[PDB]
Amino acid sequence: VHLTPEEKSAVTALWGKVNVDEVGGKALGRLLVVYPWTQRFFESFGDLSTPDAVMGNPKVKAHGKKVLGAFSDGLAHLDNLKGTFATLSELHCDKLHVDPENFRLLGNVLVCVLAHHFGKEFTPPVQAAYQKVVAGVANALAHKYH
Amino acid sequence: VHLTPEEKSAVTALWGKVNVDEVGGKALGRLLVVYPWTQRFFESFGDLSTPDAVMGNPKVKAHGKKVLGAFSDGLAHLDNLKGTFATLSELHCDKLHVDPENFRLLGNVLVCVLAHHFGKEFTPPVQAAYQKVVAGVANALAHKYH
Amino acid sequence: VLSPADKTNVKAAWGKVGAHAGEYGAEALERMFLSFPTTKTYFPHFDLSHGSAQVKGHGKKVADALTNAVAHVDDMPNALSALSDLHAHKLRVDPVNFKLLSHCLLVTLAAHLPAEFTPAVHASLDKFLASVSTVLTSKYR
Amino acid sequence: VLSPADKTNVKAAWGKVGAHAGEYGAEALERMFLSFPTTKTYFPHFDLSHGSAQVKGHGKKVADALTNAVAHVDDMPNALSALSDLHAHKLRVDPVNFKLLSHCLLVTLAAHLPAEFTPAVHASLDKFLASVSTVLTSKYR
Ligand code: HEM
Ligand code: HEM
Ligand code: HEM
Ligand code: HEM
Repeated sequence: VHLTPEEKSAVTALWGKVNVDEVGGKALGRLLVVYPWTQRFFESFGDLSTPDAVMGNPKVKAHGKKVLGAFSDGLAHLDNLKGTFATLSELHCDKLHVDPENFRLLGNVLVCVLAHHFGKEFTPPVQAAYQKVVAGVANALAHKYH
Repeated sequence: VHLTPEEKSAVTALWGKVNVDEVGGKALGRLLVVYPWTQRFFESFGDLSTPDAVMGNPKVKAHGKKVLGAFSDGLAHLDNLKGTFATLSELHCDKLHVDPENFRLLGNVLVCVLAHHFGKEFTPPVQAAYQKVVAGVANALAHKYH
Repeated sequence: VLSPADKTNVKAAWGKVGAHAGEYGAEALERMFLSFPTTKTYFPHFDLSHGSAQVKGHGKKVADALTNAVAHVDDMPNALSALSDLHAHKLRVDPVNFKLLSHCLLVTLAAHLPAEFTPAVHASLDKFLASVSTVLTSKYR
Repeated sequence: VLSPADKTNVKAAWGKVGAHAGEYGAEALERMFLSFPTTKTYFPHFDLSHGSAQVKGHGKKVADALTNAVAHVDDMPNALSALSDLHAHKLRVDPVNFKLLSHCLLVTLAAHLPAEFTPAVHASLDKFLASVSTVLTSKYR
């Protein structure tokens, strides 16, 4: 993924302000609420019966931190997204059999969460840069399908 | 795309019975009829106002023959689809900006047309083989978006 | 959204299916399980071998549900609410799988009813199955 | 298919747009044009510059169309038929573009209505925009 240097600076500046302990949870949580069928891959996580239950689920929050960390790993090596996500791709694709369109959906939910949290600061150009990043991450996680 | 010797044999036997001057036009015409927005990419082709107009449109038929020729080329190079289709990928993705979901739709319309022409001969196992082929072609065409 | 002609096309086409509805339903599932192996993960308790009596019996259920949908094409949400409860609330089926089964049904129909599978009818059946899919994958009560 | 709660959710949230229709609509369009440049090709010769008065006026039309959709949420095809004529019949807009604009509208609402954009409301708005999208990209005359 190629971001202009101004785009990379804008992306990393905002990311440095993202709460490492909550944002991943809010994005994963919203994926489960907005695209309910994704709840199927997390049966062992417990209570996902209502939006509130999903958002407050300790396992959703803990797992969300791991998802966010992967995004951060992606941002630190934009020129090696496929290698960075290789093990993860095999896990989701060949093992968990998560359909690929769902990767794009999580990336977009993450963008919505960033907009919701940062308000006006999540400007259109900033969003444009993040879209390049989440598309790259989704394509890298789908790699074992291309 | 890896096919078993049994799969390659069945795929090849079926393809040999394909009328190369017509099947491609039928598949392209059905794409334009079943998913109407695809007509936007062919506004220079003339009358695409009704299903009969689309199916009998000489330009649709002629172009469909080229599309079919590309699928035939793919069948002969299943181990190197990304290379074989590099030029076509640049045309469809970079120049024409065709969304990649449309490549998947055309491949499935081609499969429906094979079913339509061959009836009982287009068995479930033969369809399974063809789905791997058309998925491979769609993926190679979409390579510039990966 | 189906047009009035789409509904007419669907009723005329599905009407021709008639007594084979069960057989075609079974064939569409078999085509789906063989062509798209991940779809099999929704039926771990099923004998999915060719000719499986379970697949044959399930094919009839799917087929009869489509007949019901056709009969209630103007009011599918109400008519298919129990199926939506099952597919969306309980089984949580990923919508991609509905596009795969829909495609397999079209293939089955093209393979058995060539005269009837005209381009206009193909277009109408695709939209109809997409609408059925949306109802079955939506939680609306 | 929208649930009664989805409808209550959409009406409440979209009802806050009010006098901000043009502003929010313009922002969603600008987000789409910048994030997904290929969409600009549907608007050749439009002044698509930052702060463009043409985009602001267009944003108002899009937002007002959604207000119309909300006021006829249980019978949308009949309320949006002229927009279907325009996007499906005339412009032949590829459905992917509606997914891009819908996402940009959600991003815009999430940036402006923090209290309203709860996970449940987010889910309802996504479904609502997906339904509006299906109506506008379908030919049902
Ligand atoms: C596209 C963005 C995504 C990223 C960056 C991501 C990242 C991760 C990471 C880092 C793990 C932990 C792996 C480990 O334990 O070593 C994981 C696990 C998992 N992911 Fe994802 N993921 C993504 C999307 C998805 C989607 C869309 C789904 C399903 C709808 C999904 C389902 C799962 C499941 C089921 C697990 C295993 C949870 C368990 O341990 O039980 N992921 N993911
Ligand atoms: C997925 C399988 C497809 C294959 C194998 C294929 C193949 C081809 C080939 C061989 C050409 C001629 C290129 C040349 O002469 O340089 C072509 C042209 C073209 N294709 Fe495709 N194509 C596919 C899908 C699509 C789709 C889905 C669309 C859009 C909905 C599309 C739109 C076009 C257009 C607009 C042209 C140029 C036509 C002209 O001369 O005006 N193609 N394609
Ligand atoms: C055209 C679309 C579909 C229709 C009309 C349909 C219809 C039905 C019907 C009528 C039943 C039986 C319900 C009952 O006896 O209570 C059923 C069950 C089921 N369906 Fe579907 N279905 C469709 C698509 C799908 C898809 C795409 C999947 C997943 C790949 C799926 C997975 C299942 C499962 C797992 C069951 C339960 C089977 C059992 O354990 O007995 N269905 N469906
Ligand atoms: C939420 C979905 C959308 C809504 C509610 C919507 C609504 C509208 C409305 C109300 C108009 C003006 C009608 C008139 O003045 O008679 C319009 C025009 C137009 N829309 Fe959309 N639209 C949507 C999505 C899209 C998308 C996704 C595209 C393409 C990316 C698009 C492209 C256009 C174009 C090209 C025009 C005509 C502009 C002109 O040349 O005057 N629309 N839309």
